[PDB]
Amino acid sequence: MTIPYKEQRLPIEKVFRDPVHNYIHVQHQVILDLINSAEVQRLRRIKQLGTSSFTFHGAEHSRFSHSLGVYEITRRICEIFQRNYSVERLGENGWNDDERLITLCAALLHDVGHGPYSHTFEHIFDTNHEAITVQIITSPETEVYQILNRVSADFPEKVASVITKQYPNPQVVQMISSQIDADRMDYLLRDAYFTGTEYGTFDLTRILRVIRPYKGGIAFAMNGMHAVEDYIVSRYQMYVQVYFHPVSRGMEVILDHLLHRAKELFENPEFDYDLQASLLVPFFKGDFTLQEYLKLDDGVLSTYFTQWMDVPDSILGDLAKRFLMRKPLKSATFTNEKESAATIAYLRELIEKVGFNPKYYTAINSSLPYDFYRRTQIELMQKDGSLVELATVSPLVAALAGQSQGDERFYFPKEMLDFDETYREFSSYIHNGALV
Ligand SMILES: [Cl-]
Ligand SMILES: [Zn+2]
Repeated sequence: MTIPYKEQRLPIEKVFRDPVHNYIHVQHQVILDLINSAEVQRLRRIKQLGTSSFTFHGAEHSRFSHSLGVYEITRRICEIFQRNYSVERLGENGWNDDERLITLCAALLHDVGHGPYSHTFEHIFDTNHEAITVQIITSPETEVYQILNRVSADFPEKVASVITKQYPNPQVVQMISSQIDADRMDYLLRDAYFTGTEYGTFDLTRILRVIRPYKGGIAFAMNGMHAVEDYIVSRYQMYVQVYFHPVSRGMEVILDHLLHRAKELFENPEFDYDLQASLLVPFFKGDFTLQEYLKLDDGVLSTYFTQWMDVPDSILGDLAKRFLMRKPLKSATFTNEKESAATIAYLRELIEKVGFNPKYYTAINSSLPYDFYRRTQIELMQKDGSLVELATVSPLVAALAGQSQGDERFYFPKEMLDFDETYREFSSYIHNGALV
């Protein structure tokens, strides 16, 4: 006729079953094609909770299922915006539905650049998922780009501009990235379910009941303050029980140390014949291609780690064992970085005498909460027209904003708390997961 690619609908609404949202609804051809693109399909083979998933049994949900979730919350929000908060009846403070497609695409593609065990992988190799996401969307060698380009020649650039917070419409940008966006709302609910963290679940329906657009972006009806508060508390709960949880952090250290060791053996003339990890080679060399990056996923790396147990290097072989047996390093807390630097260095010698290289079996670690402007880093609430920020009306949120925790952890093998005179000497400086 021809119906433009923008407006193409499915004969019948496609659906995806979901434990968090019940059903993911797909009705645009573009969205379906985006979902079926190699780039987005790759996310099925990548765990949302990287190393942290090994902390809770069964929490191996993929980044793909999270992406669909953000997409789903987003369309629920756009549907709410059109039915009762359009430009047609609110003017400048209204929502333009012509923005529906782009926000849906950005929602779904917001995490395409992640890669396996993203956070840890991101440190060892100089990669950046936010930039790769934008790269995937804007470079022609991608199925995502080819799909977007069919919407309009300038569409790939515009979708990318939403992700980088440069898109001219704030309502679109904040729906995908703010202090209370579709992205955050999804992973908090999704990670809460899979890890079984009961206190991590908040009521999404209440928040959706009060969500609203306005001139400068996205606001929430004043009366829904406590529903927003419940979201803040749930965010706090996920942070302490799941994200900054000690044993999940002990898992990141092991993976970090495993990859470090792998890279050092590779750069060394004769320390490891050939570790057979062809897909990691371009990364060890520091000369990687986009296509080479897209070939990587959790399954690919797990295969290599399993193979590294045979590698004639005690350190590498032992770390791969500890990673696959899902046993992280144990830890203890401390406040003084300089005053307790003597105690740390001392018990590091004790770890050597036993047979553990402190560079690989020890670590010092420390750590994003809600804090009003010092902007777009605040959630706003509408009274009778005007806008006020959350911490100004919520003593609870104001309390958690000023609460900053300088948590400092010291890692070591669990086997230190089990020729036995040294173990007795070591455990003497640790009482209830804290230094003495
Ligand atoms: Cl990770
Ligand atoms: Zn996300």
